[PDB]
Amino acid sequence: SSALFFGNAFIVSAIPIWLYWRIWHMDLIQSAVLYSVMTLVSTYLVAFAYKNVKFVLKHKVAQKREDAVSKEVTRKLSEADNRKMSRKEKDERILWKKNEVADYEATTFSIFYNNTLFLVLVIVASFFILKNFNPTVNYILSISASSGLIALLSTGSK
Amino acid sequence: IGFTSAPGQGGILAQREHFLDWAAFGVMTLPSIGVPLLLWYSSKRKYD
Amino acid sequence: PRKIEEIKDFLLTARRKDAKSVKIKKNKDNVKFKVRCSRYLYTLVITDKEKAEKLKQSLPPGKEL
Repeated sequence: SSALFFGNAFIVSAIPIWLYWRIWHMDLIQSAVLYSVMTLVSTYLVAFAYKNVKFVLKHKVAQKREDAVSKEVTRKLSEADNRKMSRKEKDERILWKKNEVADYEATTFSIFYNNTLFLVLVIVASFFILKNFNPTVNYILSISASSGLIALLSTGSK
Repeated sequence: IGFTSAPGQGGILAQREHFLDWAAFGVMTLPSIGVPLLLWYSSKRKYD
Repeated sequence: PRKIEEIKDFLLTARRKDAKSVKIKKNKDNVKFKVRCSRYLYTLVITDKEKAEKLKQSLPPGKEL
């Protein structure tokens, strides 16, 4: 799970580089290091944001899965095995599997929410703020601001 | 000596990774469009 | 109040629907975990710091004094 989270964070932080790869194509032999370092720092910040958001939303997700918990209760109990089962282990196993699926769905939702928020302000920034500043500096600052806001929306400790 | 100088600048982004450029840029991210909807539909079918 | 003697009993208590909060009190000698339930406040006393941290890690998903 840690490895897949690592890879997902890196790929979602690198896909902006994927769309910025051939769109301008300025000195790749020298801009590759800049792209790598920005991707790494964005990956770290977005991973911190993902951890914070999943931790804060797990409280709601606990009761969000209650209907599915009861649905699995129905099947785990509607059997002659449940007539002479442990009568408690069933609850433990269904809680474990529902927690696992809840964590998976919550992480997916958070990752894609941050990804969707990533490509909202960057386009308008590159379209407008280039009037007075260098386009490359504008793209760099837009990416930095997007990463910072993605990190800050997690905790929100204003 | 006559030459008509105009400040006309236009942007054409990468055709492959305006219309084609922006369309390709928008359709680049496939999972973000389907996977959340896939999870929503899975939850709906598990609840409905 | 009620005093719980076992870790498993405390974990069962903390998972009850009526449980509202758990508060951790770091004393010089020991540590106390207190669960606020409907009728009684349940206290578990742990003398081992490592065991205290391990128990703190394994708590239901849903404050320190």
